[PDB]
Amino acid sequence: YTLPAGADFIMCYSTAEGYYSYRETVNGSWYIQDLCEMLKKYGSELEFTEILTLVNRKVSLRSVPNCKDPAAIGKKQMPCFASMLTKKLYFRPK
Amino acid sequence: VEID
Amino acid sequence: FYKREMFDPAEEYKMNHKRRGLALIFNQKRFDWKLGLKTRNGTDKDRDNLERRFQELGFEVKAYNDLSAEEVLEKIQEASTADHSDADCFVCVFLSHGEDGHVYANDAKIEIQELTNLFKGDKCQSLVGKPKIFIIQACRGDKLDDAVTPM
Repeated sequence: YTLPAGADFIMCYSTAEGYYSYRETVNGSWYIQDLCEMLKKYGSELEFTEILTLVNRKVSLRSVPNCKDPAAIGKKQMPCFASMLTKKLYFRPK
Repeated sequence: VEID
Repeated sequence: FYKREMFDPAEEYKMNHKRRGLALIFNQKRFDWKLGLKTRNGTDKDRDNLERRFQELGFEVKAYNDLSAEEVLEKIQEASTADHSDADCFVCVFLSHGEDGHVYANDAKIEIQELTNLFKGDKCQSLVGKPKIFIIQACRGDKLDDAVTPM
């Protein structure tokens, strides 16, 4: 029984590689806003990658409403997690 | 919204 | 039946240790003139929000604001060489700008592999086989994604 040294990492990125991320100056960034909202609702109930997939869905439906430079208005953001996990991860209460 |  | 399934799809990480573990938060708001990066206003709301949910889940949260790169690695190494024997796992969050495969500290680039290497099994043994969670709120480039509609 040996594991790779690289085993059981999970890289949760707010946006896909090469792409912008977006941030509200009062409420904070889209991704952390939605990540914490999903964690508040299901942190202790759901598998971590199902949460990240919910976060994926939530950020995906947003649209840049207004931007200090208008070329990002109407643009989107798709987050992306890279899983090297080997089991289901839960934070059920203890 | 800002870019970061 | 002679062949037992050894990879059960229901297998879960054992999350019954004494502690939940460390969550580190690296909140980067302001940067050196030499970096030429704009100030990430709103990130403290991100930090306060993460610290709350991570505390609700049992983690010990350590939030650092505007550290230098050497100081980030110092706190990373401190986490890397700690005793995680009775921790369920480990979380590390990074709130900054970035591109390529690096994020920015207060003064300098940091490749994300610098954040992760100190936790690879060959260096942080008390976490081997435990989940290591990294969250990056950062640009990863300068493309914009267009809006499309299902037909």
